[PDB]
Amino acid sequence: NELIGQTVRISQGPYKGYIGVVKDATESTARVELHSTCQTISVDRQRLTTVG
Amino acid sequence: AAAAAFAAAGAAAAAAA
Amino acid sequence: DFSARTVITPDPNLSIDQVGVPRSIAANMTFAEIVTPFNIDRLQELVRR
Amino acid sequence: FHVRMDTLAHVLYYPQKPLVTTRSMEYLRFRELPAGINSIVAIASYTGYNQEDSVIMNRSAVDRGFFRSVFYRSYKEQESKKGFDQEEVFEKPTRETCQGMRHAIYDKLDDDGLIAPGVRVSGDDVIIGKTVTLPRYTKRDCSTFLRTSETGIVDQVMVTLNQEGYKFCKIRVRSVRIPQIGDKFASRHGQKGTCGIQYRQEDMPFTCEGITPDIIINPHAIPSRMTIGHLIECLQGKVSANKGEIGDATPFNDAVNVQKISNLLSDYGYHLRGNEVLYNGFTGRKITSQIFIGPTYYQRLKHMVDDKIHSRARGPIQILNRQPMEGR
Amino acid sequence: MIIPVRCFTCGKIVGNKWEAYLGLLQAEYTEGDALDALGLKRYCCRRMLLAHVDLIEKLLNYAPLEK
Amino acid sequence: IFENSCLETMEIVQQTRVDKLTQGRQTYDWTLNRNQPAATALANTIEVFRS
Amino acid sequence: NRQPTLHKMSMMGHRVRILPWSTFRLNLSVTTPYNADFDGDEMNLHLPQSLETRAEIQELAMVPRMIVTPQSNRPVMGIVQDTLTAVRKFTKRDVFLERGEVMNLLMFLSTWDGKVPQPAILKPRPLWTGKQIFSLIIPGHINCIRTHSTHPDDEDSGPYKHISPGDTKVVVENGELIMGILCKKSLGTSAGSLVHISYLEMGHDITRLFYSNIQTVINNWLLIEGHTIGIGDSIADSKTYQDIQNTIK
Amino acid sequence: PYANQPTVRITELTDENVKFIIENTDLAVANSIRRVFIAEVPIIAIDWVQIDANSSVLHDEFIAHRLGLIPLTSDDIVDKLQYSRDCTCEEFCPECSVEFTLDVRCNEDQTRHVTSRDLISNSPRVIPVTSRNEQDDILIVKLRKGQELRLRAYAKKGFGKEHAKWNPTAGVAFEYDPDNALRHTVYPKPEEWPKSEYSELDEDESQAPYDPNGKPERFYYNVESCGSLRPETIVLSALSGLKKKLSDLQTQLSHEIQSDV
Amino acid sequence: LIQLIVSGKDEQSIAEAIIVAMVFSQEDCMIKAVRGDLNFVNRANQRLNPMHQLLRHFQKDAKVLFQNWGIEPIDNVMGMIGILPDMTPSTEMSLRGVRVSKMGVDSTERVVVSIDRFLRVRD
Amino acid sequence: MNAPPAFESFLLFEGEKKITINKDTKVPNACLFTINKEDHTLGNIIKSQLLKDPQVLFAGYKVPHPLEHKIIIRVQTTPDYSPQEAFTNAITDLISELSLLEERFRVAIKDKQEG
Amino acid sequence: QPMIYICGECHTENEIKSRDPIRCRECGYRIMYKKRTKRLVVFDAR
RNA sequence: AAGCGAGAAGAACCAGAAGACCAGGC
Ligand SMILES: [Mg+2]
Ligand SMILES: [Zn+2]
Ligand SMILES: [Zn+2]
Ligand SMILES: [Zn+2]
Repeated sequence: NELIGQTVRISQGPYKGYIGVVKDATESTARVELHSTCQTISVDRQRLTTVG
Repeated sequence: AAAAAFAAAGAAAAAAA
Repeated sequence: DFSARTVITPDPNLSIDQVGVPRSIAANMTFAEIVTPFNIDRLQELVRR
Repeated sequence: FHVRMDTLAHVLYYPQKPLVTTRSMEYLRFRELPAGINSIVAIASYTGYNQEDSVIMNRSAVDRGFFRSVFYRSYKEQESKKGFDQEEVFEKPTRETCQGMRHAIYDKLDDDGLIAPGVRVSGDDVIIGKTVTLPRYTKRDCSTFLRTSETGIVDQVMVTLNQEGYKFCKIRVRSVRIPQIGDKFASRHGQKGTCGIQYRQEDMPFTCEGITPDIIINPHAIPSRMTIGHLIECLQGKVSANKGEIGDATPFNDAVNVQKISNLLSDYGYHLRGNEVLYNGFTGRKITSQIFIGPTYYQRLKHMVDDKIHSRARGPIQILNRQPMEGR
Repeated sequence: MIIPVRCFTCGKIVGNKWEAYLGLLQAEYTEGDALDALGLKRYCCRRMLLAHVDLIEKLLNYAPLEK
Repeated sequence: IFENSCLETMEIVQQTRVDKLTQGRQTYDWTLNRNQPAATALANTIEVFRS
Repeated sequence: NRQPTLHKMSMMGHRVRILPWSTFRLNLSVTTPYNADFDGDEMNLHLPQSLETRAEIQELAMVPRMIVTPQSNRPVMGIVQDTLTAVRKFTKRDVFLERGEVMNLLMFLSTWDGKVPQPAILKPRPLWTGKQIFSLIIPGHINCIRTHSTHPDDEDSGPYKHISPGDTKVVVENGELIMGILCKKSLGTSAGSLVHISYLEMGHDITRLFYSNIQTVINNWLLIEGHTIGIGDSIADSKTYQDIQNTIK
Repeated sequence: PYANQPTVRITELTDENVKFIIENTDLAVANSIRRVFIAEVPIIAIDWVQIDANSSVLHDEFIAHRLGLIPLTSDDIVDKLQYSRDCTCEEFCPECSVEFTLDVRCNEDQTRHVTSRDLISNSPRVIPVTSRNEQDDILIVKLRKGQELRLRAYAKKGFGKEHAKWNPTAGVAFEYDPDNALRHTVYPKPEEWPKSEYSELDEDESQAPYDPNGKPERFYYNVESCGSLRPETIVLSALSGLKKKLSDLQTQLSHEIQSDV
Repeated sequence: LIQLIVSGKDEQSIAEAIIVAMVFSQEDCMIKAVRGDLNFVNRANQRLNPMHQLLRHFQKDAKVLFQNWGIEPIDNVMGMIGILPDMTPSTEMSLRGVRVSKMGVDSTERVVVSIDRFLRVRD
Repeated sequence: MNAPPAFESFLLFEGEKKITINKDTKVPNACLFTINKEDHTLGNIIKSQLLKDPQVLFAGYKVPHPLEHKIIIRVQTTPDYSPQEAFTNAITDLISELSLLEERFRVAIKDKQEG
Repeated sequence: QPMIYICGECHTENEIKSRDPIRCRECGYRIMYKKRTKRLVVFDAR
């Protein structure tokens, strides 16, 4: 997929502001690898905002 | 059987995707 | 297969017959549930999930 | 430790020298490289989440860096030119030329084949892109991935030449480990235990003044084990913290006993036996039994739960017998 | 390593007290008088200042990676 | 009002063809310095542009 | 399971209750069969992959079915540590609970009919006793007689045998704690204890309920009362010090 | 069948702490007030950091955590600012966050002490407490000749329940019934215990006589502020926060009753 | 909208029924869910029927309406699986007060009535 | 690795009823108020304020588990009263208490600042 | 393509291409370190 | 009830050591 591997910024919801990398992407829910914590989370793709 | 007497408006919905 | 291991921890808020399993172990382990008209909906939602 | 590229290294954020010190530590240099933190420990039964040799930690203290540590892991690899038939080389693998590329993404690597410091890496991610020429064609991927379920950040990367003059890289990954449920902590008296639960400062009990215990240990761990040194340490520690000195806990010293320590503690407006009136943090009501509380030097042990948790469901198997593998 | 910012127990700021504490020790104060002069009354804050080992000053003796 | 109108104009601009300019009458034809039917002037301008 | 698997009770069936942190959280009474302490112990977990195996575990190896052991025809698990000490101090004669405290402890009674008992003391203030609340904890109408650890042998021979001055001679009648201070002799793995009689007269499910109730209610009351240990408990009067010194001399 | 009529008496008020007494109130209310003083009073604390360069001996997570624990002036602005989660903006804006920046390089031979004085904020109302014009500046990191530290932080509005950095108190000395009249504690040797500062008894006495008709009243408090909020503003914000929590709960309750009504 | 139980044959019919019920409820979130260019007066400035205008607008697009309506916890209600805003069936969560029944529940009867002097019709 | 986010303690995950009312069948005029994302801060005050109500026969609260962030309040009243009405009056009274305490604290602060 | 490295002895930034022996052009030191990544490094101060 | 210009889809799309030894928790 095109989104996998890019660095995304969670722009809405409780995780707003967290930078991460998309490990697996889907039409609806992407999997973000959070840079600030040691964990991977499932977040809706409308909340994401691509960085660069 | 089940029938609509008079259906106004355009109908359908773009939410289904 | 279908085994796990980790440190144990007290939990007075559990019955004697209960065990508190973390979500990582619970996600990594699976149980082959047969599909039936009674659980077809739940199992479909879990597959779509 | 920043210069050493060790395979396994644990560094505590805020080491402290023990308030209750023996006169031999000055020669062990324990004051210069301490291995623990003085914790305001309260020996009490709170919500029974510390029973059977377990402890309750203060979530707010952990939020302030109490016993927080960092785990450094060094991965080493080198390019061997063992023969003209096949040669290894560090280079960013590509799907059209490399054969055995795992489904993990190789974008975190640089064109040199080595990841850069400051990069976030999770389990099964690739950190050294190495390819070996074959006799999807003419080259197989033999890259070095992270150990499974590590989830660290690349601390530094070093490149040099080994004895044979081939390229050699070392990658030190860093993972910040916050003390959580399951981590082992131990005093200097064998009173070891795992963190049963973490309560916030608002939920922990407190003295007449705003002092909540950083740790709560179960009183049942004292009688059978007979670690009276632990209680005397907590008392000498309360006296040292209130007096502004370092308690002398040299083993055989008649100049320091429990009665002298109690008198010194009674001079600072505390119960001579270290007990103190505590208030239930959930209801604010006083606790009928005056709890014993004071500073005790605790240590965090390398045995964390994140390095021990394991699960399996139809994973890889051995070759001779088609049975599951051995080890996390 | 470096003096913590808050006291782990109560939360009182202690990060700005390390230099003053050292200046008092060099000013011939006792550790107790110094901790009182700094306004550290709870023995938890006194623990923070009295049990600290400033290792950062020794880590700064090693040359950096970049000049 | 401005936002919705702008989006509607956006879609019109996307889906509007050159043939729309054929409507209208007595359009000045710069190539001939005289008024010509809109379609004729459009055709002359297109031919000149192509050349 | 926990290794070494010595006896059949070292690996019993449990129901999974997903909880957030990365440890296997166990109830405290089920720690005696495994011989497991929480000082860094690790325990394995095997998930049955079939309805047949699931039914076998649910009908043969469940912890309630594993309460009493055939090795010594007595319970293998029982109340421990904080719970045991707190029940010991909670069933004392001088334990009196206020309306609000009683209400909270009742809130921690799964097997509660929602009916508040008449307080032992009506005037001047309504007060319930620890043995009253524990009477509610006791399931069914089990009848048991035990003796406290501090019971003197000459009491049963002399007067007051049926009205113990020290609140010894644990007596439970009609599933109510008439008198007596509960201890390891009454709530331990010893045969004939309240736990054992509960397992015999009532179902394994009832006994599991009685375990959970004891732990929850007692732990909350203990949260109120408190328990600790320190120098004060290890210090004896100068008189005793002198006596010991003379004895050693 | 209705509420009580509590009173208040402040016995000491300074820029560091506030010592007061609440009378004619229930112990549950006083304990909840203390818990709000500790965990549910919103303040401004750095909660987002972007390290553009860090050559110091302390890793990025260490610098981030240390900046997070630096208290920021939140006296009157915290009521204006909203939560980043509730703000409908992009990453940040002045309505939901306060930008900070740090750029230090040790060019001299002496060790450079990166302190809270180096945190430059975009809003003059939110500045480090040590920076509000006594107390010295908090030390973030020491730098050696040739080392550099450059970052860009953002402060957010939060409370203690989220992280200890959002706890505005440095100790809440809550006490009640100094003389053990209610006997909520049972001193095995009452003569061995010291007297509370709020105690009113002769030195020959150890504790007041038992009061069967007694109820916990006259709760004493000593709220020491960390610097973010004024000691009295902590109390006002706590009472207002608890009243807002109860009001929202009442709204949800009414919506649930009318769900079935 | 206290409760709604739909039995549409296909997802499109279910969506139509849900939207019609949503508009018929006249709920504030329904009204506030209007987005884009919706005019309640024609080119002659004659007042249109607001209910019909809302029906037309939401039938044109209902993503916003479903997003802003709310989700309610749902248990394992036999033969009443919940529906989510994305139109996929769900068991644990559903639109507030909306359930989908597979029993094909399916009134026409003409009941004789008595009408009084003031045109009040009573059965 | 499994650490729940800190915001889980107060923030509702999604489509979560802040408060749920379940009629208790064991005894009449009794109910269970299951409040999500709350703790002893409100459970204790609500319990106390309900105990102050003479028409309330039972008023208690519990936290089923510290890791979970839910709370259960059981309320039983006399037949002429109702548990929902009791819970509503208890909250109204707590609100009045906080309003009055805040006003008197502002007054005390002003009096102390002046002299 | 440039792959700028840092030296362990003099800390001189020298460009080194693949298949090139590791050696500091300024002092001959053989131990090199990679430079900090250019990616976005963000940490919640928690 | 509303009602003021047109649409539809060429091509084709993963990896095993193994053994020994040492330290360590339980
Ligand atoms: Mg053990
Ligand atoms: Zn402190
Ligand atoms: Zn904003
Ligand atoms: Zn060099």
